[PDB]
Amino acid sequence: MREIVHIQAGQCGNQIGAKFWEVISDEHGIDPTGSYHGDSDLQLERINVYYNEAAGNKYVPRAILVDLEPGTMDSVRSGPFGQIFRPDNFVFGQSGAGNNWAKGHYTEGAELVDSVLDVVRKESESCDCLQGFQLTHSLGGGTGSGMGTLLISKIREEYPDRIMNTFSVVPSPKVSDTVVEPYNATLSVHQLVENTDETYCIDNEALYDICFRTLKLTTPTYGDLNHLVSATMSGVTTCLRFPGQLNADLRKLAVNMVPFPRLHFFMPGFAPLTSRGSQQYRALTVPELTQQMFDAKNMMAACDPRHGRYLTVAAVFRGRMSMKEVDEQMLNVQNKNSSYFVEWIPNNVKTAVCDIPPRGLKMSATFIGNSTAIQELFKRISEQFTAMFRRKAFLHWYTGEGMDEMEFTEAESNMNDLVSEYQQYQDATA
Amino acid sequence: MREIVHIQAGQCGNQIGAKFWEVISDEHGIDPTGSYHGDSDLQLERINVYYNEAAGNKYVPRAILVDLEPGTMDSVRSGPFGQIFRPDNFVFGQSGAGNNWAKGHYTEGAELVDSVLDVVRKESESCDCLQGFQLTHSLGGGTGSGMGTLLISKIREEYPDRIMNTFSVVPSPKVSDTVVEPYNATLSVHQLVENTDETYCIDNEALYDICFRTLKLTTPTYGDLNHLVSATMSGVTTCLRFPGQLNADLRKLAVNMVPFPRLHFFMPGFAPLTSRGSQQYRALTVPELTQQMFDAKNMMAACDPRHGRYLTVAAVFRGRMSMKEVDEQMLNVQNKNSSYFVEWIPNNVKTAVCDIPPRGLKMSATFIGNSTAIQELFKRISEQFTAMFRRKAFLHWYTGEGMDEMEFTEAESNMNDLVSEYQQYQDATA
Amino acid sequence: MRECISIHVGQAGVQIGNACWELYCLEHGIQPDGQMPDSFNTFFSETGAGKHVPRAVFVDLEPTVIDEVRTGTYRQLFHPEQLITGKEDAANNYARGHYTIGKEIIDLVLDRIRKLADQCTGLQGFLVFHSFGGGTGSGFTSLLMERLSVDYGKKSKLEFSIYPAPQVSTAVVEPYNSILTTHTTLEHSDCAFMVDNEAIYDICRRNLDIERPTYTNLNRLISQIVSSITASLRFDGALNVDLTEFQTNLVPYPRIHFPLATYAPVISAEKAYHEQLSVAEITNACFEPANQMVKCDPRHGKYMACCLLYRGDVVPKDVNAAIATIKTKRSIQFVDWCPTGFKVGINYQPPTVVPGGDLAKVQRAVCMLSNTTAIAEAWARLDHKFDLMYAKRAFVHWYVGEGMEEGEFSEAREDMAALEKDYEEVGVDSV
Amino acid sequence: MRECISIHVGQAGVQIGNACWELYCLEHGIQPDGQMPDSFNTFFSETGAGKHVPRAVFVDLEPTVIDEVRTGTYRQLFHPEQLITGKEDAANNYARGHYTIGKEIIDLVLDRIRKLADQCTGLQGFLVFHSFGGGTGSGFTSLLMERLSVDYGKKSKLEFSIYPAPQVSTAVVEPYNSILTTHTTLEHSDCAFMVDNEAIYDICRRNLDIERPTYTNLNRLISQIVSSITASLRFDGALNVDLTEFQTNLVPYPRIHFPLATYAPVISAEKAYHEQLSVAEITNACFEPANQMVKCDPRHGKYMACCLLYRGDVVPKDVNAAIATIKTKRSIQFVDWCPTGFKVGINYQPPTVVPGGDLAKVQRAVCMLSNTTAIAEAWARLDHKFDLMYAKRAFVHWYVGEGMEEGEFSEAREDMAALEKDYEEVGVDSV
Ligand SMILES: Nc1nc2c(ncn2[C@@H]2O[C@H](COP(=O)(O)OP(=O)(O)OP(=O)(O)O)[C@@H](O)[C@H]2O)c(=O)[nH]1
Ligand SMILES: Nc1nc2c(ncn2[C@@H]2O[C@H](COP(=O)(O)OP(=O)(O)OP(=O)(O)O)[C@@H](O)[C@H]2O)c(=O)[nH]1
Ligand SMILES: Nc1nc2c(ncn2[C@@H]2O[C@H](COP(=O)(O)OP(=O)(O)O)[C@@H](O)[C@H]2O)c(=O)[nH]1
Ligand SMILES: Nc1nc2c(ncn2[C@@H]2O[C@H](COP(=O)(O)OP(=O)(O)O)[C@@H](O)[C@H]2O)c(=O)[nH]1
Ligand SMILES: [Mg+2]
Ligand SMILES: [Mg+2]
Repeated sequence: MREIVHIQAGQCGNQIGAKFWEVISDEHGIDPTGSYHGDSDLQLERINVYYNEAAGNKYVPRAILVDLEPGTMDSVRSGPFGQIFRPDNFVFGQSGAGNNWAKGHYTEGAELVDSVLDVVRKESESCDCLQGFQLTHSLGGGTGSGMGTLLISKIREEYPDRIMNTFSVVPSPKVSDTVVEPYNATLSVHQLVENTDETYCIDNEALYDICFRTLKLTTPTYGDLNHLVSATMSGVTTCLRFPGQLNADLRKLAVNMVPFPRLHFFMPGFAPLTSRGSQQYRALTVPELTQQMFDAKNMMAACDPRHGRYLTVAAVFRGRMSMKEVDEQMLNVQNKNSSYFVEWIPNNVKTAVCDIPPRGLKMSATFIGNSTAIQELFKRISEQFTAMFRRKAFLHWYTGEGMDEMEFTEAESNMNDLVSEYQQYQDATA
Repeated sequence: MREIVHIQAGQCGNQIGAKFWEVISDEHGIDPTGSYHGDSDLQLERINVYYNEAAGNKYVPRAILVDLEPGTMDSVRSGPFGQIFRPDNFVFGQSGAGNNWAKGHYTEGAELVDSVLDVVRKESESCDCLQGFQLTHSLGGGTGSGMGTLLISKIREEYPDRIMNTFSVVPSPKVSDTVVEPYNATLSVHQLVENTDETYCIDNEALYDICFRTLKLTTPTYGDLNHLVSATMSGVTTCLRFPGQLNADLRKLAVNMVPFPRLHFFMPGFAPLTSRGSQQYRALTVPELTQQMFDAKNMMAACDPRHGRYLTVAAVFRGRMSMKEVDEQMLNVQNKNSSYFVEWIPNNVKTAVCDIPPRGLKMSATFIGNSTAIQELFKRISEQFTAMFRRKAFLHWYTGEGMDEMEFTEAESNMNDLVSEYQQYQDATA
Repeated sequence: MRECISIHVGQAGVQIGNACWELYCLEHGIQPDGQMPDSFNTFFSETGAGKHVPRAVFVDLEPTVIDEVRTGTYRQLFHPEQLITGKEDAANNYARGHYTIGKEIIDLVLDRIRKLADQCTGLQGFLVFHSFGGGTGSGFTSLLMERLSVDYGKKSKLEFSIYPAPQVSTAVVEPYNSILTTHTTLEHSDCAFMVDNEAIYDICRRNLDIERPTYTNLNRLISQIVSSITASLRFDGALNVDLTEFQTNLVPYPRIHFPLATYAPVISAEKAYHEQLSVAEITNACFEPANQMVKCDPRHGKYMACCLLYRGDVVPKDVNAAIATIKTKRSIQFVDWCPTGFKVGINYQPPTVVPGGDLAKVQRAVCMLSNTTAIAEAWARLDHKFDLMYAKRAFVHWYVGEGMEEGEFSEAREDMAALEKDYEEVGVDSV
Repeated sequence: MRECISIHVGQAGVQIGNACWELYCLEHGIQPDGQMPDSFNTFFSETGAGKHVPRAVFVDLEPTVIDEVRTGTYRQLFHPEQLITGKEDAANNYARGHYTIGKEIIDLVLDRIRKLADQCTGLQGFLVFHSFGGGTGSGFTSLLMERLSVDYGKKSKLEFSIYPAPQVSTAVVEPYNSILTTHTTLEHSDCAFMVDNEAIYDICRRNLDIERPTYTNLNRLISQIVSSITASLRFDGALNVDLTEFQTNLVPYPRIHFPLATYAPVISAEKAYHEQLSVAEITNACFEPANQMVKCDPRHGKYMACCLLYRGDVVPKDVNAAIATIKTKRSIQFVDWCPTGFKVGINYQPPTVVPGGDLAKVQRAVCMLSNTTAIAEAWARLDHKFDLMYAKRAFVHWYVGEGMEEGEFSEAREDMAALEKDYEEVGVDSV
């Protein structure tokens, strides 16, 4: 009941999904053999959400992996959890997008999308009541931002009543790993605005800042960042898999967090982030978690929260703690920081509590913020896009795959309209 | 000859009737088994007044218990004298009036009334000369005020030549037990005035004072309060059940105590009330009893006798005592307190003497006063009725069961007219 | 002989009902297995030989809470067909919990209710537990209330709704849900008691000396209040009361049926030994301004009708004296048009101590149900929140996309304004 | 599944490939007997049992150089049919290498290329090693590029041409050949890296402290660069890259596809002990003006796109911090219209150490491919040298005697002038 199908697209998507399934299997006590070996039946009470039962007590993730190059698939297969995935789910092309969004949405993605959709239907119709889709992709790359966008459009066409969640990595402001990143980001968001129902923005610069300043790490590899993102996703989805005093749902979060259809970009956060050295010094308590969640520097998005009032804020606590302390902390946050919330929303905090904390932690909270500060990221992307597009830099690659200037102009206009709407709602008063 | 049936209506009615039958059985020496075990032969001389002989010398009271809820009946059925009553007499409903007079008089009472009247006729034919009907009543409630009034109208139609006596508990002045007590009281007295023949108004507030001020009780339960009322009821009819130097009768009481048809509300009183600690310090004598009966604080009604001249007063003494001493005391009372009696009545005191005192007492008396001071009690009810009626509070409950504003306006007219009559004779001069 | 039915809708309703049934089983001596090693007939049907079954229907669109109940310590108590679960939760969407999904479960719920009603006689009325904030507990409650009023017009319905706290809130669409459910249910319910989470938290901290109270203690307090309300139907005692008596006494006008529950003797064990807990002290505690179960200032509004449900060894003379002393208070201002302020109910059975509860054993206990006009402040506050959020059609497209028109919002707003105007009018003195 | 084909044309191209393949065999472990004592599937066909054969084609009009290969230590490795030889060198004459002799041999070469293409699956692209100054490296490569574009239009072509040195010269007709081939190859090759002999000489003498460099050391440096480019294919690592990604990131405009090459950690063993060789230090070296492998001043022109291909134990956080410092330098001038100009690629496999090479083992290594406007000076210099010789019509008769037309020389000059104009236009900043 209420099953979720997980889709991984792009190199970054697959890298995140590997750690995501690792941590999920850790929560439910599923060994890399694919057989349950845990010690709490509550894990199996709702294992149907992410897994399908098989012969000999075998369980397999309800995951679908998509790529245009076999390198990432081969790397995943050699991984510790490669065997639990059903090999029929591995769908991969040969040409590769090569960071070209047009190639990843019109030339290579078009040929491959049929198999992905067939596997999607096979997984979905095998469930009694589908809850929603979750997609892990990257905006910067080609394969990610093209194939994931096309797949989201197809699925929205096929499943209008369901909800699609994308944990998309946004380009970092100062550090950029690709030259066509603004083009890819704008082209992808042009459809992500109109198709998806809830999108979580992740910036690698903020993840590096969290790893270094807070976690006190010296050599943070992509494993740690992917682990943080996976922990965020697990905190988001934990309401379905376990009982709690206030059990939420994906649709519940969508209703509580999205005031208007086009404003569904969030900035997630994880509360108990402490280094190994400072484990003893900090007292683990609800006020401590609340203080960490609302920290300006503790947002996985590159935006500055102080530059814009939040519309709504959802905090999903985990573990056993008193509700009184939670609501008192939320009231204190809304009192002290009353200048950082919209006056036309009376109460801004959505609270969910679950009785199963993350493995190895007494208690934890997952932050979700619909802040207006993301207009800064959007306008930065738009400015980079305009700067590149004024002289038509790199446009011949896109036009060589059938694209045209009209689509670029339309996407830029849509992004500008989204920025204008965000600024308007940030400005307007009661 | 001269048999009296007993009817209990409402929760308060049944609670009072239980103790009434307990004290009657104690007087006649009848164990809860229903078998005679007393010593005095005179007890069985007139046992047919309240009882019917049966096989095996078993005696059962000529009592009928009516209710709209089974809660009170179960307590009575499980009480000390539950097996005394014949099970067929326990007529009860299911829905319950719920303090709604219309519900207890028009909807719930309409169904159950026919069964009760069938039992009434069945009990009446068992006798040869029916003396009159006796009803224990509560004005405040819905079942008592609603069903009890309806039952009175039916019986009066069936037996126009027989007397009906109601011992109705009148709402207290300060302490109120139900919000709609003024509504039920006014509606009930609208019919009790034109139907009943002798009514003994009793207020819980006055009973509490007697238990505290006189009996020096610290925890007066409802069992003790009902005992005082029960002793009064026994005293009234003791002239029928026993011989005496000057024997009265129920019909002989109505003639003396009712100057005019509209004026039959009485304030009963009990003479020998003394606390346990003061038993040895007070001399039991006729002047001692007479002083207590005319004591202002000794009236079981909340009214103040000093505020109104008596119309007629009947004192029913019990036990062996000289008629000379009794007559002299009454002359002194009418002489010393002549300002408290109407000048247009040459002689106000009716005296009844019975040879057998109550259980355990050397001698005792029962006071029954027809005082115009009760006008103050009625105008208080009218005042409470008017305030709640101008804003039509709680009227939707009564109108929902078939009542109308016409009934309420008619009821207040009857009450105000009755108050005018009392004030008329109070101001009347020879 | 006098049957009553309890219906728990939504997560809050289900958990409160679980606590209440635990309290009932402890009170009547019924083991969780259902075989106790009359009084029980008012709530439990003695189906089979030596087994009793509660007359309850648990409904929730999200199967999580009911599934937890099934695996809980009270597994073998409830009838398996009495627990009804949906597939997808209302997700705080009133339209989903009323139109889209409630239509798929209302038929089964009504079938179960009809089976229970045909299995009993002398049905007193219905008890419904739900939250004004969530989606299920609002939309499904309104749908069920409409259906029951259609099919059981002669019966009485009683609700225990979790009214949203003034400064504390959990769902962003709580004003929307509350306004919609009040508009839809104001014409069907006979009397709906309300409590606030913030007020109960304040009571727990101030009186119980508890600094980290969870939902368990709040639900236990609510269960104690419900048990005090229903005591007269389950135990004999002087001056018994019934639900119809509640409806008659506490509802001056058809649309003013929003009383506030209150439990007077709420003390901890460490503080019990220093207090006599006399009847007068208990009654004075029941009227303490900072002791209401709803975060409203009683001194800011006139009382209209307060019903007192005493328990344990209580002498009626003490009740009368305490009532007189309360009436002598100038601060406690009753409406001048209701001279008989109080409805008094007494019962012999004292309260029972929960084995794990934070409440100490008390020889006496009362519950106060007061229909006061101070609730207009809370109504105005929620109305203002609704007006602010709806002023720019925020969080509206969700309701629109689930088969609901915009004009229903305006109609509900107008109805709530009319209710506030009626409360203000009633407040006006009489000349 | 991602096979890539390398074609070596001309003496310089063949010799570079000879060192290049010596590097690949050492990397994967492939013995000279081609018997491995997966990853290698991207370059070597698993022909037979227990043997691997590289996907390479060697073509040279003069049979001398290839004859040395057949007599070399790598005789048994290559497929004997894959080594195609003529019978007369182009003699530095572009016409002979493209019109007269190139026609006789091109048909056989295309047969071999088609044979490999059918054998392989998921073909990535072509690697061509050739020289601008020579005739065989210029005339034949232009002919080969023209053919492949028609037959394999959907695949990318990558060249590694020996750009003529500014001061050092070997053939007197180097300006003629370079202009002719660039005009004929500008419309075919997707992206061609260029390296100068003179610049490598300075790097070899200064960093490596080599008194008397030879072509063996020079070609080994080139092998390290091409190894880094194909590293993301032959090995798996964080943030992998593909050849198609190179075309997208490094080619803003179709006619500007001439990026430089640079290898940062080039130090001797005697100096490796003292150097820290940190990620920040390595990245600083990659942008050193004297460390570019083309004799041009990077400071005399804007950067347009730079791709970094890290190798070894490199933490991406270190790359991000190092990149930020580079962008903050005032001297390092990027074009304003390109805000982000870095395409970062990382791999886990560190560089291997050639047994006879002068490079010491390094835990980390990067290769910088930068598309910069500095080459405008280089293009002008060769263009100027072309103009001086053609003004006297010197050496023209040799080309005319092999089917050329005099007007073709003007057209190549005209197109080359247009290319210089295009570089200047792009170098202008916006308004
Ligand atoms: N007092 C008390 N309140 C509770 C409890 N559980 C939930 N609530 C209240 O219920 C409100 C949310 O409504 P829910 O009942 O959870 O929502 P629902 O009826 O299940 O409908 P959905 O939104 O679809 O889940 C919260 O604001 C809480 O205040 C509880 O155990 N005790
Ligand atoms: N880096 C490097 N450059 C070389 C090497 N060998 C030759 N060159 C340069 O490449 C240029 C072209 O010479 P060739 O490759 O022999 O010319 P070709 O392609 O063989 O054509 P022919 O003149 O017919 O031999 C020469 O001027 C050399 O400077 C080498 O091994 N390494
Ligand atoms: N957090 C995280 N981000 C990654 C990882 N790998 C790649 N990325 C991001 O993904 C982007 C590269 O896009 P990519 O998916 O490889 O291109 P594509 O294959 O054509 O979709 C870069 O901007 C990286 O920031 C990873 O392991 N973790
Ligand atoms: N003296 C006395 N009065 C009672 C007793 N029980 C109830 N009453 C009175 O009866 C009133 C309640 O009305 P009730 O008869 O219970 O309502 P009903 O059942 O609908 O008729 C209260 O005002 C009480 O004062 C009792 O045991 N003794
Ligand atoms: Mg729910
Ligand atoms: Mg040669």
